[PDB]
Amino acid sequence: KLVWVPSEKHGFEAASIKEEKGDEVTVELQENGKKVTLSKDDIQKMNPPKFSKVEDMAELTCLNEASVLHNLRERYFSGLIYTYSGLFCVVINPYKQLPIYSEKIIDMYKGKKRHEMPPHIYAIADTAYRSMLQDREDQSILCTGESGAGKTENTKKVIQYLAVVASSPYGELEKQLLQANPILEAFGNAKTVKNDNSSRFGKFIRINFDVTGYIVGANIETYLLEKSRAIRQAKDERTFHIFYYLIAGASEQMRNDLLLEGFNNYTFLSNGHVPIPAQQDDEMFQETLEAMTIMGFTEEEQTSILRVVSSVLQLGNIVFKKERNTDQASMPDNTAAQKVCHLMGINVTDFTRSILTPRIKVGAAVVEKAQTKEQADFAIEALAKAKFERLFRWILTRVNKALDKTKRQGASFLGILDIAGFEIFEINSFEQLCINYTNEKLQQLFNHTMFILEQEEYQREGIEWNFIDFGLDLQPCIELIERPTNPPGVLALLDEECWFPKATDTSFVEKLIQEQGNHAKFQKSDKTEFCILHYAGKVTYNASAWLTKNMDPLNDNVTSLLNQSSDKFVADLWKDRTVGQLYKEQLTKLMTTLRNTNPNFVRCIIPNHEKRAGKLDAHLVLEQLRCNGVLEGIRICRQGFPNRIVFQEFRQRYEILAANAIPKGFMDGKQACILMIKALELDPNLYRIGQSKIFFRTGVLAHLEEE
Ligand SMILES: CN(C(=O)NCc1cccc(F)c1Cl)[C@H](COC(=O)Nc1cc2ccccc2cn1)C[C@@H](O)CO
Ligand SMILES: Nc1ncnc2c1ncn2[C@@H]1O[C@H](COP(=O)(O)OP(=O)(O)O)[C@@H](O)[C@H]1O
Ligand SMILES: [Mg+2]
Repeated sequence: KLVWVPSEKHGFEAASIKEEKGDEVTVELQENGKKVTLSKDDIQKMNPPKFSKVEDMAELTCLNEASVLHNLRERYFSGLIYTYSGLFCVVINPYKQLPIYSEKIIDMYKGKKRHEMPPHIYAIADTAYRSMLQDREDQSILCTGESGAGKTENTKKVIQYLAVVASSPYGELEKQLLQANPILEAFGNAKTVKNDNSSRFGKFIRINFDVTGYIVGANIETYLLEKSRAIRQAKDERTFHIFYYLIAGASEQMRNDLLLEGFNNYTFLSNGHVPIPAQQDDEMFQETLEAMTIMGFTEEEQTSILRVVSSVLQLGNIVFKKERNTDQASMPDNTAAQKVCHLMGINVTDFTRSILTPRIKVGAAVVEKAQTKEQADFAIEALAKAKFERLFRWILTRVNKALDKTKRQGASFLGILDIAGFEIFEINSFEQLCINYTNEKLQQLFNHTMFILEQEEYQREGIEWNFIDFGLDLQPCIELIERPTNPPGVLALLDEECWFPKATDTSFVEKLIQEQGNHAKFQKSDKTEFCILHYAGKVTYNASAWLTKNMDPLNDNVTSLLNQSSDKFVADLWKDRTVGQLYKEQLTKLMTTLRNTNPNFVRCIIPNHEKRAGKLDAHLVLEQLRCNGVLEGIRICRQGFPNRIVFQEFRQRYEILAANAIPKGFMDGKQACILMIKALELDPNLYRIGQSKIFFRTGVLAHLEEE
């Protein structure tokens, strides 16, 4: 008489019913005999043992959070990370290597229907691929989840799968495609508390095909590079990989050429050398040079890149003091400035004059004011950030030029999306507002997609669709952020506070409270703080330095020197309105791309916060299924007809417990079923007859596996 009950340890737990009393129930925990008294409302029905480790949970005959968790947990400990759940897929990071990604296995999935194999990322990629050919439509695979859940690893498996089955030992273009992420990760990833290879940018990879299905080219867009990581890092964390690769792996020749000087010598490396376990930075340096070489980067190109990486570190070694009894910046030591100008190809005394005494065009004459130590420090830091962002964008453009070399744009594409999930931190700033905004758009596309798929299924069968679009809940919160006028949203207000002469951050928070103080998803929280109610939680924002972040100011004098650098590469980097405005445009264009594809969702789940293999943290998993919408899904299909079965199938399964309903001889499938149902005296509120299937409530079909 086993049942599921809430457990503070395990999330849910097996228990046997021992006593009832109206709405009360007394139960016996199956693990330790302990007695527990609950409301009948807290009890969840258990599925029969024939569904153990079921590969598609839509097949479950009792849809509830407890039964879902159990199935995911059971498969996981048998080393089975992939599970289907009706209209989307779920993946629990194993935190160890599995024998499931070989060349053999790739060939086994070629051509297969999702349900003819065990669930795998390969099968999502293959089915998306066949649909591209068969329907002449563009496809997308979206990989989502917390830091460390496994989005980047699954993205890379879809690339390596496609480069194998849609090739035209690989061939030049596919060899280069498989090198793109190794290059981008060296420059865009960093060791973080949650992930030793954290993506500090979002990316969307477009792969282009023929009418025939042959890979013809590819293109990559990146989003939200964490520029500021180049300047300072939190406890236990590293900057981008490339800085440790170069310092640890440079030849003696290179060490000299690029004025390199070791781990403890760089203000921009906050924690000096910190190791990544099971990787050595010198070996990694070698993999990264090899990848750039396969990509077609000339030796001089590779060296110019590394010269820039080095100069970013040098900028950080400049020190400004003040003149006696003033605030005016002075540069008593000259050495850092000399080394960096050497690497940047400009003139150290013009560079100095630019930082300390900028000429400012101001109409009625040219003001040449001296800068405070605070001002010169900010300028140098803005410059190192801008310098590195430009370097990443340059590497991205040249990766793209090597990958779109054939000038053929193909017939179709398959896009792969790899962007950070919704996460709440101790501090939530402008960059988190943008990430959390992006996930409002993405989660809405998900609710909407499920909505359209359901509505079409109901339409083709008769029955009876009375829900409004599932994605509409997210609209008020989206509108609070992105609305131009009427009431202007957070972004628009920011953009306006920026053209205000004597505005502060807190000035902005106050105008916000004024115009959105009573918006449904707003809440006043400290004087730069405010809250927004997102799909997955209340988030506290701190608006400190947002005015500056929206504007992203640089010293235009030194910027001008670098535009005329005597080094051709640095010159190219510097070959040339708000940060909020620009990002909104980037996100508008991405959503437009996605809405015009057939999307496949891959929900990545992190098992624990300790990077451990074979340990599942129940409440951590449940919280993640909540952010995803997986639990809204269970609730919504609970209020519907979760079990749906074709006539022919209903016949040859329950003719056992209903043999005498159907007379001997041929009969139409709907006819036979109607008889089987009348022969069941089933309450007409618990089923619906469709064109090809019967639609059952939960868990009407469970009731029949016995009685
Ligand atoms: C019945 N169903 C299942 O797949 N049920 C298992 C299941 C559902 C949800 C979370 C889960 F974990 C699991 Cl095991 C298929 C279609 O039902 C949906 O999937 N809508 C849906 C709506 C949502 C609305 C908002 C947010 C998320 C949503 C997710 N999803 C259709 C099947 O008959 C065919 O395979
Ligand atoms: N399918 C997998 N097989 C083996 N290891 C994995 C798998 N998925 C994730 N990992 C491990 O977890 C780490 C973090 O995964 P990653 O995909 O980088 O996270 P994110 O979702 O933040 O991109 C990886 O470095 C890898 O060690
Ligand atoms: Mg990643």
